[PDB]
Amino acid sequence: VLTQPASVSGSPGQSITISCTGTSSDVGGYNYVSWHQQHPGKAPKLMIYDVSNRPSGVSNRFSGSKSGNTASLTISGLQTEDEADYYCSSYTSSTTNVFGTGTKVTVL
Amino acid sequence: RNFNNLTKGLCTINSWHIYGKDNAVRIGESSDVLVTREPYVSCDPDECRFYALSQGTTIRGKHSNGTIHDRSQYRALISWPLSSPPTVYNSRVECIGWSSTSCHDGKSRMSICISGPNNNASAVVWYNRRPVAEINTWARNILRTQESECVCHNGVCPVVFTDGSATGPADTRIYYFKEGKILKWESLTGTAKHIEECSCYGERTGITCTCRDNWQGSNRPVIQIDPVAMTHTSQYICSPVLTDNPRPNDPNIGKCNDPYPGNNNNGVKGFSYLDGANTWLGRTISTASRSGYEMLKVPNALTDDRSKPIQGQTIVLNADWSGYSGSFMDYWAEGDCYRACFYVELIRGRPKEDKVWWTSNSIVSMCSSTEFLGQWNWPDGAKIEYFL
Amino acid sequence: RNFNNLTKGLCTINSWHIYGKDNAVRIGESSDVLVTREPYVSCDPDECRFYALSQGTTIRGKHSNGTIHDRSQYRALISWPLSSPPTVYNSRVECIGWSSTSCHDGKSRMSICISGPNNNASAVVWYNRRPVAEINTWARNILRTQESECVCHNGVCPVVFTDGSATGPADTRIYYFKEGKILKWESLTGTAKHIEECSCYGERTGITCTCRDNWQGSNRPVIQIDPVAMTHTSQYICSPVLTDNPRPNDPNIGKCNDPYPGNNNNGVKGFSYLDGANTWLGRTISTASRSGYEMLKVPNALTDDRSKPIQGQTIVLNADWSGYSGSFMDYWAEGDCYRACFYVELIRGRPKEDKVWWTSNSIVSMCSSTEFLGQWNWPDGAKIEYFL
Amino acid sequence: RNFNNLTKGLCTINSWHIYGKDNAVRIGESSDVLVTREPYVSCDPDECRFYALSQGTTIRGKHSNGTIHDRSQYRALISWPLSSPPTVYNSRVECIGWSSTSCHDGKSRMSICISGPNNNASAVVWYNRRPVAEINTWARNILRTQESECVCHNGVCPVVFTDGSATGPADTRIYYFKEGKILKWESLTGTAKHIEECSCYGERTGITCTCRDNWQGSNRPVIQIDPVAMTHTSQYICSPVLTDNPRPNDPNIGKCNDPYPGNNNNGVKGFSYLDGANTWLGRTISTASRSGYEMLKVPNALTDDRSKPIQGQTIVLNADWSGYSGSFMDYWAEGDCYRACFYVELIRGRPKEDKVWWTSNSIVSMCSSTEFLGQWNWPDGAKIEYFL
Amino acid sequence: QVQLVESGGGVVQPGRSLRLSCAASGFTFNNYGMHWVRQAPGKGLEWVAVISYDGSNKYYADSVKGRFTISRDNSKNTLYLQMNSLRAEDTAVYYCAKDKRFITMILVGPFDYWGQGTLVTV
Amino acid sequence: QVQLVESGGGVVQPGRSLRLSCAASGFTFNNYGMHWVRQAPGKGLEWVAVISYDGSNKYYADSVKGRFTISRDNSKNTLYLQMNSLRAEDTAVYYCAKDKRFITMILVGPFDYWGQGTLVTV
Ligand SMILES: *[C@@H]1O[C@H](CO)[C@@H](O[C@@H]2O[C@H](CO)[C@@H](O[C@@H]3O[C@H](CO[C@H]4O[C@H](CO[C@H]5O[C@H](CO)[C@@H](O)[C@H](O)[C@@H]5O)[C@@H](O)[C@H](O[C@H]5O[C@H](CO)[C@@H](O)[C@H](O)[C@@H]5O)[C@@H]4O)[C@@H](O)[C@H](O[C@H]4O[C@H](CO)[C@@H](O)[C@H](O)[C@@H]4O[C@H]4O[C@H](CO)[C@@H](O)[C@H](O)[C@@H]4O[C@H]4O[C@H](CO)[C@@H](O)[C@H](O)[C@@H]4O)[C@@H]3O)[C@H](O)[C@H]2NC(C)=O)[C@H](O)[C@H]1NC(C)=O
Ligand SMILES: *[C@@H]1O[C@H](CO)[C@@H](O[C@@H]2O[C@H](CO)[C@@H](O[C@@H]3O[C@H](CO[C@H]4O[C@H](CO[C@H]5O[C@H](CO)[C@@H](O)[C@H](O)[C@@H]5O)[C@@H](O)[C@H](O[C@H]5O[C@H](CO)[C@@H](O)[C@H](O)[C@@H]5O)[C@@H]4O)[C@@H](O)[C@H](O[C@H]4O[C@H](CO)[C@@H](O)[C@H](O)[C@@H]4O[C@H]4O[C@H](CO)[C@@H](O)[C@H](O)[C@@H]4O[C@H]4O[C@H](CO)[C@@H](O)[C@H](O)[C@@H]4O)[C@@H]3O)[C@H](O)[C@H]2NC(C)=O)[C@H](O)[C@H]1NC(C)=O
Ligand SMILES: *[C@@H]1O[C@H](CO)[C@@H](O[C@@H]2O[C@H](CO)[C@@H](O[C@@H]3O[C@H](CO[C@H]4O[C@H](CO[C@H]5O[C@H](CO)[C@@H](O)[C@H](O)[C@@H]5O)[C@@H](O)[C@H](O[C@H]5O[C@H](CO)[C@@H](O)[C@H](O)[C@@H]5O)[C@@H]4O)[C@@H](O)[C@H](O[C@H]4O[C@H](CO)[C@@H](O)[C@H](O)[C@@H]4O[C@H]4O[C@H](CO)[C@@H](O)[C@H](O)[C@@H]4O[C@H]4O[C@H](CO)[C@@H](O)[C@H](O)[C@@H]4O)[C@@H]3O)[C@H](O)[C@H]2NC(C)=O)[C@H](O)[C@H]1NC(C)=O
Ligand SMILES: *[C@@H]1O[C@H](CO)[C@@H](O[C@@H]2O[C@H](CO)[C@@H](O)[C@H](O)[C@H]2NC(C)=O)[C@H](O)[C@H]1NC(C)=O
Ligand SMILES: *[C@@H]1O[C@H](CO)[C@@H](O[C@@H]2O[C@H](CO)[C@@H](O)[C@H](O)[C@H]2NC(C)=O)[C@H](O)[C@H]1NC(C)=O
Ligand SMILES: *[C@@H]1O[C@H](CO)[C@@H](O[C@@H]2O[C@H](CO)[C@@H](O)[C@H](O)[C@H]2NC(C)=O)[C@H](O)[C@H]1NC(C)=O
Ligand SMILES: *[C@@H]1O[C@H](CO)[C@@H](O)[C@H](O)[C@H]1NC(C)=O
Ligand SMILES: *[C@@H]1O[C@H](CO)[C@@H](O)[C@H](O)[C@H]1NC(C)=O
Repeated sequence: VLTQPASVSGSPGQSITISCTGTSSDVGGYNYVSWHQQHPGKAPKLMIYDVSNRPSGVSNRFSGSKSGNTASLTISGLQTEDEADYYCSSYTSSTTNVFGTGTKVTVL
Repeated sequence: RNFNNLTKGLCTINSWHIYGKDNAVRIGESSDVLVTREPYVSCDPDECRFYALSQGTTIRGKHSNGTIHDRSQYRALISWPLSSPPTVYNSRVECIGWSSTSCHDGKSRMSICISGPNNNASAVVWYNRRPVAEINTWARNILRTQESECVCHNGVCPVVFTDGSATGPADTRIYYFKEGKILKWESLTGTAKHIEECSCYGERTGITCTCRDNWQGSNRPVIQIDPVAMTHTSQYICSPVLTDNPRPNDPNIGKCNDPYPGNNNNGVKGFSYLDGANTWLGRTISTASRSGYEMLKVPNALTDDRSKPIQGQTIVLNADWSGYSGSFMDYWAEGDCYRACFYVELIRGRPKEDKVWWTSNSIVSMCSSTEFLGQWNWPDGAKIEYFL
Repeated sequence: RNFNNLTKGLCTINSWHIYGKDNAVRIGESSDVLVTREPYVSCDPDECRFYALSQGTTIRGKHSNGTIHDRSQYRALISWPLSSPPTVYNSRVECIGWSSTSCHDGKSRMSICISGPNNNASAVVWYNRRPVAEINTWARNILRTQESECVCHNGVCPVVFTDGSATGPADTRIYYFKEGKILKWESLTGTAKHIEECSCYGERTGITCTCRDNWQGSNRPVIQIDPVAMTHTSQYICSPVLTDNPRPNDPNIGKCNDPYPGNNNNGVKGFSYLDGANTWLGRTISTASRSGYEMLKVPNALTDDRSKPIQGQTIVLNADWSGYSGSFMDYWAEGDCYRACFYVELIRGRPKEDKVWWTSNSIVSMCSSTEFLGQWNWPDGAKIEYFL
Repeated sequence: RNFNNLTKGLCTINSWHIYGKDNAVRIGESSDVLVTREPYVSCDPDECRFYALSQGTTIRGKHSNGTIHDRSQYRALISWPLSSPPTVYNSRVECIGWSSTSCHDGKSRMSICISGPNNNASAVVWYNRRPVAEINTWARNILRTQESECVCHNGVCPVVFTDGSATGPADTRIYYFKEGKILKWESLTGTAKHIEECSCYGERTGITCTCRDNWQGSNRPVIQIDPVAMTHTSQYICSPVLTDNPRPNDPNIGKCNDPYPGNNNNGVKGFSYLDGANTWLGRTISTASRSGYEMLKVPNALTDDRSKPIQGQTIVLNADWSGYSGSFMDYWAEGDCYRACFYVELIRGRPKEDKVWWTSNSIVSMCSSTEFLGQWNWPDGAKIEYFL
Repeated sequence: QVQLVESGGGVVQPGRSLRLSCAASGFTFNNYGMHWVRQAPGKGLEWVAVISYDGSNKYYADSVKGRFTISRDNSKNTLYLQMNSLRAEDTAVYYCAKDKRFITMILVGPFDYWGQGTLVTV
Repeated sequence: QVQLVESGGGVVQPGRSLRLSCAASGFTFNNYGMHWVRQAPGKGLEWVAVISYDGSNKYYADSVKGRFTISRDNSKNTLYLQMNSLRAEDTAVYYCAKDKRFITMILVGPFDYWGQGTLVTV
């Protein structure tokens, strides 16, 4: 139910922003928003949690924020190895969790 | 000791749990319990106490007849241990007056009491249990203040005062105190049009106060105070969820820089915690009278004019009488965030129960938690017939 | 300060002597004494206090009518100086709820109170007089706990909780707390089939708890807890001497891994000290109702299925009403061993004395000695007619 | 600690504000409040308390019948927290006797109580809660003292005592005490002719006392004491403004070295602050009876025989009963000057309200301020009919 | 370190049931709640179900509600998913995931660890 | 440092009004009350009026009472004197002065700072 850009892009070294827009019962409801990185053939990796916290092992090029009902993932210093499908997720008022549509990030 | 600094954020509020309850009216049916009104809760570095304005008489005494009045020579600010009743024997008087406020700054407690006639009132500011400074009336029409906990940062304690008509424009000021002395003062600015009885809490971002608009609005004014700069701004809560009492029914769209119309010349003290998604509003359940009490999680209520509740909790059922409410915090508690808390006055007797000639209240107090906990109404329950 | 460590053994118990007695009902006939139930005794490093759950009213007040009920919004855990009555004016409220437990860990006191409706109850864990953590209900059927002193070792305080039917299987858990936070939890294991209201004491060997089996047994479950490993086991006391109430008459041979049948869906909180030859069991004298109270020295009662008393002492005569009992200790006392102590609730009023509409209790407390001392019954004695 | 030294001057007095009020008679209508008379206020380094002489009975007890009498075995000096009533349960007894005085010297409190029959009275001087020294009667006619706060300088505390007829000449002495022992004594000198019940305050210039002349004058004696030299002088206040009660009407010209005639063998305890232009006199409003109370700013009243008030403030309306008044100060307060304070006894019951058989009082206390603050009468207000 | 290993995959003719499970190791099973997530080939991630650390609270995505049951056996460190009445729409790789939060009844994620997944074809 | 600058002087035919003002700088305007004082040529100083720091209390010399109004605009750091019905007796140099006392309602001076004054001729 969380809408993401189908894809984003930029050349190496550029920053890109991946948005995730939900409603007041989702993204703007609770600060439990997280981002996941999935490479084809692999299970997803957690990159960001509770809107802006990076798990140990996650580089500092990945950061994020939230405003209103829109969540945002920033990838600084885009590298060629960053190509992946990125997903946002959040806890909703229904006592369920949802994932967004996903964004394909490519590198030029 | 050192002065308390507001360095932490608020803890996520998923639900509220019982913190305290004195059962004052119930116990007072047959014990030496004082008649009080306009309670609040405030904490020192190692203790929380209940505060209230006493009428100078016990519930079953004959001087309880006529306690409906708000201003008299007999009123004083007292405090007693949390969850114990306001007894004659365990209470301490902090200061004398019919309107007051207080807070601990990390080294010592400040308190302010207002006394005098309606057209010649004055405030006496106490610190460390001694008088320090005084403020005389400026508009000559009921000098009055917060009736709640004040918040200090590095020794500076902003206090909101109003003097002027309660049914029209009034002169609202903020005085900034340190160790009981005045460092600065400001006239009220921003877009709020009428302010009374502000409920304030602090955080690492500054001091936030939710106030009553007794002139026009069903929504509430908010004062945002920066204690370092000693500056402030103001506005109304944008949310369509109305929080005053009496109020008109909730609109689809609220207002931010203007009072929401429908019920003039009235209202009740209340509070809110404004923290983006982690925003909770308190209000009565009845729209016609001060009964019931509920908490609503209304994301971005301060700035989103179309926001509606996504979660909530009943504190008092609408079958039971409620009253003034407000916020407080333990700023000395262990942890990496502040646990938000609040209290509700439960008014018994006059003006609603005319079988008795007294008015009095009980205190119920609750704190936030990160767990989603079960709910239960917390009524007063004293049986009025036992007093007849 | 430092955390209390369980390093000493128990002192030989040859007889019991009076430690304390509040005379609460007797004094309360004409003074401001609160109605309480489910008392316990617990000690801090320099003070022992009586604890109980208050009904929010005095004995002679009109709100004492209906105090027979166990769960209400008015209930709170209070404490007052040992051997003084639970007065309105000298009591301190520790927390709010209808079920509770508490203990000092050598640095600061922990307390837990349970409140909420029968199907949505929650526990709030307090430490050093501030809320720290909460546990919500899991079986949705009266979350409840020990109603006695908990025992800590090096800061870790195991607490036994039950949620589920009182007349059938229930979900019993042990949570291990440190400074109010949860370090670990376990589901109940071993051979006990139903556990409620555990009375616990510690020694250098670990923490031993004697509990009630309200479903099937006339014998009692025992939980043996290792606070360092934070692990536990369970069984029943093997002795043929039965200790619950109501109970069938004592058999020649008892049971160890199964409840002893005869009286279903009932029972009373109680205790035992299990120490090989130095083993004492407490119980009522009546087998039909909660009256009288006696201590029996029954060597190896925990493991010997044919053991019988070799010595004993009457605490309360069967002519007088008794109630819940339990264990406590002064873990900070001077000496090379711990002096075992216990208390008995003496219930007056409803449900046995229907001439009054209140129920209340008095507390009698006794400690062990190495001398063989004379005995004396210690009844309540308030005359019920004085309350009519 | 160190002894208090009188090093600061007085703060400019522009107006007076409420400091404390106990509402003792009002609360006592239906609570355990003691019958007292002859109150005073005195401060320790970190606390102010109310002091009074107790009759050994509560207001609603049957032993309150006959409390009109001044001297009995039941009288004792008690103290309790400022602005709380003189209850049975929160009061501390300082010493026993029908006449007394007390003060803190910066290290420990001294108190003096006088007891015994009219012709064989004695004073017992206590220090640090132990008896230290005694003075026996010398004129054999009611040994009596100040009934107020004494003032110490570097450990020396002058105390004024009188023994002799109250309707003629009497032997008036000053004893200089240190740590409860007598260092020196003097017979009264100067031009005052009769001295009783001196109200004393200190400043950097010495100790100033305003006393009652119960023999002849409507003006008041003043004793000027040098605590270092341990010497003194005396005179009357020159001002034409008369301050005793009963008194004749105010003349155009007063007297300085002789009592002002008109009303013999009577009077009331009172006070003044003498500081050149910063001079204030307290007095009743009625000239015939002890009712009302007002403060007048009368520049140079001590030395100017034609001085008249230029400013004033009403404390109690003449419609309400008043009583004895006197001065006190917080000599440990922060600041560069001393804040002058005073109290007024509000007498209820006998000898004016004959509907009751008791006499008792309430205490109202006020302190100076540099602001010109609004005024409000501070009456007792207990309704006498509630006691019938 | 933490490992979650999925098993029980396979092919289910429509209308038939299938039972999946995960073996957990490297952490205390009893201290964390757990989630099932599925991914149809070529699609994004879909949350399926969550169970609390003590098994007391079970919630499901609307798309499987009434057909799937989630359970856990704390003595075997094993998470289970019972899928009844499977349909073609349920073809997906199913994954177990570990909830980051310690002994709480707040079932909000983040998903700290993921298993590798097993395919169920219908 | 503190400066007070008078303006609005000039010549007023008798019976007409004139409005004077002072621009204040170098101190917080809102913390001090202010006074107007006038001096007729060849004469001593005459106090005219005082206003409190918040504008709530205004007092006048008897000689101008009922004819002059004193006011202040705290947002512009400006003190004003509105003189109506001027008479020949009002010819004077008018000065602003700063009350030394900080945020008090005691309007007693001393006059800590004086401006330079402006002449009003009638
Ligand atoms: C054990 O304890 C637990 C502890 O939590 C208990 O759980 C709690 O139970 C209480 C029960 O009251 C819940 O409180 C209510 O919560 C609702 C909020 O949730 C609803 O809305 C959510 C928002 O999403 C919806 O809208 C968006 C909009 O775009 C939409 O996109 C989305 O799809 C959806 O439509 C939903 O997510 C949520 O769904 C959940 O609940 C469903 C229930 O059936 C369930 O089916 C779902 O699967 C899911 O579980 C749900 O829909 C609050 O709205 C509500 O507050 C209103 O109602 C109370 C009732 O008395 C009233 O007092 C309040 O004042 C308020 O109603 C007034 O204001 C409204 C404002 O818009 C107005 O519309 C109303 O008409 C009404 O206004 C009138 O009165 C007022 C005042 O008198 C006056 O001013 C007005 O002018 C006007 O006259 C309650 O807060 C708790 O949230 C819940 N807690 C948790 C954590 O779950 C549990 O029940 C206990 N169990 C037992 C057995 O006791
Ligand atoms: C001054 O103060 C001192 C302070 O101590 C007082 O001294 C105390 O006095 C009290 C008096 O009550 C004593 O309490 C009782 O003690 C007996 C235990 O001692 C007896 O048994 C010992 C065990 O050895 C025997 O058995 C073994 C088995 O192999 C055998 O080998 C051995 O040879 C022997 O046969 C004996 O050593 C002991 O001997 C001593 O006493 C004799 C007395 O006459 C004396 O002759 C000897 O020389 C020697 O001195 C003695 O025989 C406990 O058994 C007893 O408890 C039972 O009775 C009370 C009475 O009300 C009852 O309440 C208890 O519940 C219990 O009775 C029930 O349980 C039994 C369990 O088996 C059962 O059999 C009973 O039928 C009964 O059960 C029924 O009721 C219960 C509950 O209502 C129900 O659940 C059941 O189903 C069923 O219905 C008392 O504890 C103190 O020990 C004694 N203290 C000391 C240190 O000495 C002194 O008296 C005071 N003086 C004055 C003037 O006041
Ligand atoms: C809001 O709060 C504020 C807080 O302050 C209130 O403001 C206060 O209001 C009270 C009202 O009572 C004032 O108290 C009275 O003050 C006067 C003193 O001021 C008068 O005198 C000053 C002295 O100058 C005069 O004399 C010199 C002599 O050479 C002369 O040169 C000079 O030109 C002038 O003539 C004046 O400056 C002052 O002027 C001010 O007030 C005027 C009022 O109308 C105003 O017009 C002016 O512009 C200016 O503003 C003023 O004239 C005290 O004298 C008075 O005390 C007497 O009256 C009370 C009334 O009940 C009485 O109880 C007292 O006992 C006393 O009267 C007795 O003693 C007199 C002694 O000489 C005697 O003459 C009387 O006949 C009478 O004596 C009889 O009774 C007594 C006892 O019962 C008995 O012993 C005798 O024998 C005999 O029987 C009050 O103190 C406050 O000062 C004022 N405070 C401030 C800071 O301003 C404000 O009002 C509140 N507002 C509201 C709305 O509530
Ligand atoms: C409480 O005070 C009121 C007055 O304020 C008392 O009411 C009066 O009682 C008398 C008794 O006959 C009546 O004549 C008056 O008309 C009553 N006045 C009013 C306004 O009703 C009242 O009785 C007092 N109540 C108690 C319980 O003492
Ligand atoms: C205690 O409360 C009970 C109700 O819970 C009161 O009992 C009722 O009294 C009325 C008075 O006529 C009777 O009509 C009802 O039938 C009674 N109910 C029951 C259940 O008996 C009781 O009187 C109260 N007792 C006291 C001393 O006040
Ligand atoms: C208070 O004490 C007085 C005595 O000091 C009591 O007055 C006496 O009461 C008896 C009763 O008949 C009379 O005969 C006496 O003549 C009374 N004496 C006086 C002097 O009047 C008085 O009744 C007591 N009052 C109360 C309320 O108990
Ligand atoms: C509070 O923050 C200020 C910021 O400058 C700092 O100077 C001050 O020392 C802090 N106060 C305390 C008590 O640490
Ligand atoms: C008080 O003043 C005297 C004057 O000599 C001085 O000696 C004394 O030390 C002072 N007392 C204290 C406590 O400082």
